[PDB]
Amino acid sequence: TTLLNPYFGEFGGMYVPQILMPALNQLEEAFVSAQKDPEFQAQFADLLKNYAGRPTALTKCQNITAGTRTTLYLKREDLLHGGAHKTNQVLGQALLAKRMGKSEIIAETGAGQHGVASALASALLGLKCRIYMGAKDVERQSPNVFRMRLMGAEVIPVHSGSATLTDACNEALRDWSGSYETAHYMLGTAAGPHPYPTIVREFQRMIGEETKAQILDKEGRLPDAVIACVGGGSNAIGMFADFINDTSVGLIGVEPGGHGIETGEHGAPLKHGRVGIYFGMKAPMMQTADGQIEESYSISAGLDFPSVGPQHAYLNSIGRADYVSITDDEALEAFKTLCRHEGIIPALESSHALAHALKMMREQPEKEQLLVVNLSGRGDKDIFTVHDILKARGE
Amino acid sequence: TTLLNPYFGEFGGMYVPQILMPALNQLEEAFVSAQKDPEFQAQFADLLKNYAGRPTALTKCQNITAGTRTTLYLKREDLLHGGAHKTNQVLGQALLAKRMGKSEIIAETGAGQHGVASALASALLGLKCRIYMGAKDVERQSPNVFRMRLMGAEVIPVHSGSATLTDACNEALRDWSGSYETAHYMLGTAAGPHPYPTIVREFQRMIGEETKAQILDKEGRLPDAVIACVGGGSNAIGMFADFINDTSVGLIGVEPGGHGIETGEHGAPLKHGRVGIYFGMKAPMMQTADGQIEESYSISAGLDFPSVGPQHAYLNSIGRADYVSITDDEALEAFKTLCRHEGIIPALESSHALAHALKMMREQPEKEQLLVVNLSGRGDKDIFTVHDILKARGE
Amino acid sequence: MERYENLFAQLNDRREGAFVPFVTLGDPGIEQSLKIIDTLIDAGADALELGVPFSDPLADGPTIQNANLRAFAAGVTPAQCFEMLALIREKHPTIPIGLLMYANLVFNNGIDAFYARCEQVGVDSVLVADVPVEESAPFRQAALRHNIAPIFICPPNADDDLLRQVASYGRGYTYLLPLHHLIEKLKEYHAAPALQGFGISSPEQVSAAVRAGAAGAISGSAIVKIIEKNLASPKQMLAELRSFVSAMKAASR
Amino acid sequence: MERYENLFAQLNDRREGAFVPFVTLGDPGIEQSLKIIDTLIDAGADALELGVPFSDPLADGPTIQNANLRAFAAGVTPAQCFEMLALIREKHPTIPIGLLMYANLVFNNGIDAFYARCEQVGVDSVLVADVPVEESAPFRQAALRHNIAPIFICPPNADDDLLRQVASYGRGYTYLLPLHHLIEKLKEYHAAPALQGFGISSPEQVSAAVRAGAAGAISGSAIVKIIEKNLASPKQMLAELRSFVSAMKAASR
Ligand SMILES: *Cc1c(COP(=O)(O)O)cnc(C)c1O
Ligand SMILES: *Cc1c(COP(=O)(O)O)cnc(C)c1O
Ligand SMILES: [Cl-]
Ligand SMILES: [Cl-]
Ligand SMILES: [Cl-]
Ligand SMILES: [Cl-]
Ligand SMILES: [Cl-]
Ligand SMILES: [Cl-]
Ligand SMILES: [Cl-]
Ligand SMILES: [Cl-]
Ligand SMILES: [Cl-]
Ligand SMILES: [Cl-]
Ligand SMILES: [Cl-]
Ligand SMILES: [Cl-]
Ligand SMILES: [Cl-]
Ligand SMILES: [Cl-]
Ligand SMILES: [Cl-]
Ligand SMILES: [Cl-]
Ligand SMILES: [Cl-]
Ligand SMILES: [Cl-]
Ligand SMILES: [Cl-]
Ligand SMILES: [Cl-]
Ligand SMILES: [Cl-]
Ligand SMILES: [Cl-]
Ligand SMILES: [Cs+]
Ligand SMILES: [Cs+]
Ligand SMILES: [Cs+]
Ligand SMILES: [Cs+]
Ligand SMILES: [Cs+]
Ligand SMILES: [Cs+]
Repeated sequence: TTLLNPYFGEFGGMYVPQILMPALNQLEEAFVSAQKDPEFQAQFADLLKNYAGRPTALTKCQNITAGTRTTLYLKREDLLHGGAHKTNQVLGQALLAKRMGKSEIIAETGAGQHGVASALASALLGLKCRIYMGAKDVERQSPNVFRMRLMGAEVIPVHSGSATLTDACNEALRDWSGSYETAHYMLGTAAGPHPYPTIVREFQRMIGEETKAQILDKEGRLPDAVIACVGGGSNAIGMFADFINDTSVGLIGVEPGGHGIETGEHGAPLKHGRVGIYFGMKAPMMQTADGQIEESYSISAGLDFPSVGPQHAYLNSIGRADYVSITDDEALEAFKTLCRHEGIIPALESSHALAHALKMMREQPEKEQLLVVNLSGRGDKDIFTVHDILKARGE
Repeated sequence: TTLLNPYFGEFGGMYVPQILMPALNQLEEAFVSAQKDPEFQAQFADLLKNYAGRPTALTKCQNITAGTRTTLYLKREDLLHGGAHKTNQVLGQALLAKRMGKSEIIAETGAGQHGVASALASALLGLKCRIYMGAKDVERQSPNVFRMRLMGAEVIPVHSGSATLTDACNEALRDWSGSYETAHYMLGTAAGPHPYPTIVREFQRMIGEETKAQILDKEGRLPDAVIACVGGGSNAIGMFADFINDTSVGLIGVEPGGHGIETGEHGAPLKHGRVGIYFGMKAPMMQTADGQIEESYSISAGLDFPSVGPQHAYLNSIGRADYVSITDDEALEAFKTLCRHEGIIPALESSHALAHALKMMREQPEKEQLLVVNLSGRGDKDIFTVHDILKARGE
Repeated sequence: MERYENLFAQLNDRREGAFVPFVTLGDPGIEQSLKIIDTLIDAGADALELGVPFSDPLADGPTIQNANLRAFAAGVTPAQCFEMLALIREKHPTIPIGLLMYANLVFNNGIDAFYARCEQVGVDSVLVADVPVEESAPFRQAALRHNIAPIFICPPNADDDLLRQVASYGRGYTYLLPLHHLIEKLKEYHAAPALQGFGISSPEQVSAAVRAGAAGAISGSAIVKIIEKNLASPKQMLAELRSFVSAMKAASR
Repeated sequence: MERYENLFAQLNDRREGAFVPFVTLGDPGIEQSLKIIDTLIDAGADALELGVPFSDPLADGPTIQNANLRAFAAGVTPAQCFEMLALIREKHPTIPIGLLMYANLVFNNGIDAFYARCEQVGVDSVLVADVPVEESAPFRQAALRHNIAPIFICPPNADDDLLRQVASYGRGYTYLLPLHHLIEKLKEYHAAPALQGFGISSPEQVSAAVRAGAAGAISGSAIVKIIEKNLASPKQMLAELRSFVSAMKAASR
């Protein structure tokens, strides 16, 4: 039994070992209670505003759209404290941990971005944060490891199995299954078992709520479409949620196409995988014929995963949202274009959303359209990646 | 003849070759006109809000001050687009360039931070930006060089003289002396000849104006003191300006003490140099006995200069503002403290302001005091520097 | 599931508990795994629990993750595991064979078809590690349609509603992780006979389980540790497995 | 400043223009610099403009920045420059000596004391490169109290107010960077005699300056280029300096 529906249509659920069900039920109860509690809401609003910097700007491009009938706005989550939208929901989950009387946070990380977000929320709120990370990942991610340690988090190398992300996640969940009385597992996207897809959406929904108010104020109408990149689904569902019932507004999610869908080196399970069950959820995933989970690929680590959160699969299935892909090379061009023409260095994740909007503009340049791109993060972290690629091909 | 007073007491002036005086007079006129023009003000407000993200948060520390009678707020210029307060004034100067009918920007850079700020403003406003940089600097600053080039700026290596900052500045000014009809020289701090100290203050003054409004709203009174680091003087004068006439509010500027004042390896000319004339101004500077300009030193490149802007020298002289120093090691401790206890990675520049506030708290922990630190920038750029130091001494 | 009913009846006639080792199929390769499994039975294992290697297990401890990777990296596939299972069943008519599966491998080509293949090769039970009773309906339905017992875990943190559900929905045995009271309530609710599976690595824990009135004990990882320790010597691996299993089964009697 | 008045009177009696080379003192070392300076005079330089190396010049082109760094890196100090100046004056009683200074070196130990030291060693004029007429009051006052001409630049972008100020405030000569009209207005306003200093690197530019009714020409960097080109051969350096200066002075006559 649960208080809220764990499914979105056929997708979602709570596919965890029995031992973790009380932990999920506890968290669901605390979330339902928190959502009715004005004092929780006020504490969360205070962190979002005074610590993270909300509201985030909505920037009108001009140079990028010159000579077309596209008006393009960027929702500036790149300006949030921490450099990306991930900060929003880790703050909310940290407050839920305190609401349940916990003073410890568990997380896992691969490239280190969610780990840094978890560590900063935990530092602010005086929570003891342990972050599991596969030994192979620790060795490749010294900058993020150092940032997490500076923030007081304990980064715990995991040497078992393949010593990468799945092994780190396993250990984090093993820990949580024993420690959930005192420790909260801080899931880093709108995926995994209920109630995480729901919680993450509600703790990211200010992206779309602000966007709606800002667009009305500036344009006097809703956007024709809002466009977001999709790794696990959090920035995109936070942009979309407040527009779901505005049926004139297009919701476009952009998966990473990697080297090209046809190459199989991509991270686009919603349109190019197959429903399966893993990481707590029934959801699209990239799979071998015999049901092993395939390795994904993207130039952008934040999008590089073989699954997606279930609410996206559902919105797709019913036709409310449309999902597309953008390749590494398209994302790179968009990155270069925003730097040169707007003076903003976007995350390569976000560059996939921007690339799709540029394509909507360029393919049909006399089409009148009001577009909002969810600029999920800033791209300082990506300058070496971009440098290396441009150099390699001689630019 | 000028429209405004070029001096602050005995400090300031226009100590440039005669050929540059028309350029300075032109800029002064355009600034005076712009400051009376509601449409200029509205365009500047629009960029500051919708592109740069103003207002910036005012964050109340709690963990850092626990068990003392200090209440500490951080003015979050680290959250501005570009990662530091420099963005504010480059946007304003870019608009002044357009007001004068110019479509080209000239700047020079050493470590590359002002160059990046100049490039991003120029990219947004569609201005052609050339940035002079000494060849020795280009070779050491590949990341900032790459960021400037991504933003479409032309970075022009300077091989003459010592091929560092003075040589770059010389070339930038030589260029400007011939091109000032079509090109604007974008000075990167509240220093140099009139009218730059004035312009830079007025285009940074929203820091203190916002701070005043935010503190009143949250505390119902003005701060006991506002505290800012001082490289050339811009973030500090932008924090101070709106409080100058509130004579109960302390204005504390923090110069870099480097390895220790007694070592002579510091960048603290206001308290430990000698008035002189250079870079267009009569101002405190670090000098040899025979009047050569000494090399400064700080762990933090943004503070590492042997002079300071003239309005600070003046505010000091009359006793309205007080100036102190903080060493490399004090700044490093403050950096570590903010990361661990507040989840914010501050610029090492800003860490000098924070270090002084921590000292005001710790020295006198039962003193009731309301302090605001001007958190001028974020410290992603400094993590390797900090890593290297901590490793070297075995931490 | 009838193999379990028959086994427990026979053990009850002997006033003996069951001893049930877990191994990963194909660890450390197919040939050695088949030998391991024959050794476990010959040494006195009453039933087996067998794992199918999966790319991303999120519900197994380090020892098991390590074994998963040995098999998986050696190219063992589910199709090969099912070839193995048919061979194991062909050698051992009465030994109950239980699988420990991740949901994706069961759901991949259709839940019903998965259980139909289990029935074809002679498997007796399936425990799906990441399907809690709340999500179990399609799995247990397919299991029962194909004469397969659905196994559920009764965890430390169980409440009365959970006890009643596990008792009602499970068959074959109840996988059990106060203790004597869980065993009593499971019996009251007519649950499948309980096997204690919490950290069973020594003879005294087997006798304790019997003394607590459990039907027997499952060694969730001690067998795998022995494999891991002896990789460089297959012969010694079999010798140590045989000694361990013999000691553990003696404790049940 | 009387040396300039006497020089221009004498040149006027000969219907000749003045030719004035610039060099940095101590470039490329003190001994070679003294030889260079003697060579310039012997070859027919009418007066000298001499620079004092400064750590951070912000008003000189690449050629001059390069020379500044040769002298500065060779450890030439202002005190050594003033020793040189006394020696130069001791060798050459009538040749006007003008300094090109940055403000800090003049302001360092007191503006008045700087000009007093100029007077003690026999300097005739000082041009302060980064002091515009608008800021010049304390410099020109100290200069005149010590019988030193304050030199001002009249730039391309000059207006009438600037012409009147330069004419009123300067002595010795006006440093000039339509052209015949600037020269006419300077004369109308009783300015110090004009020397054209814009890019003077060939004999025909010297004759053009004379034909325009200027008092002569200043070679702001051609002499320094010759030094830079011949660093590896001091003898050849002197030979090429002598030829260049002789050619330039011939063009004035
Ligand atoms: C983490 C991240 C993403 C992808 O995660 P979602 O949960 O799909 O939003 C996208 N952009 C940025 C900048 C990120 O940091
Ligand atoms: C540039 C910079 C400074 C120093 O310059 P000021 O003109 O003194 O403000 C300080 N902090 C940061 C973060 C900077 O980028
Ligand atoms: Cl419900
Ligand atoms: Cl729904
Ligand atoms: Cl369902
Ligand atoms: Cl409210
Ligand atoms: Cl970042
Ligand atoms: Cl803590
Ligand atoms: Cl590092
Ligand atoms: Cl650390
Ligand atoms: Cl653990
Ligand atoms: Cl509303
Ligand atoms: Cl396959
Ligand atoms: Cl005035
Ligand atoms: Cl003033
Ligand atoms: Cl004055
Ligand atoms: Cl207004
Ligand atoms: Cl930055
Ligand atoms: Cl341009
Ligand atoms: Cl680079
Ligand atoms: Cl580029
Ligand atoms: Cl130039
Ligand atoms: Cl007001
Ligand atoms: Cl000295
Ligand atoms: Cs447009
Ligand atoms: Cs994905
Ligand atoms: Cs306090
Ligand atoms: Cs300084
Ligand atoms: Cs039963
Ligand atoms: Cs005169």
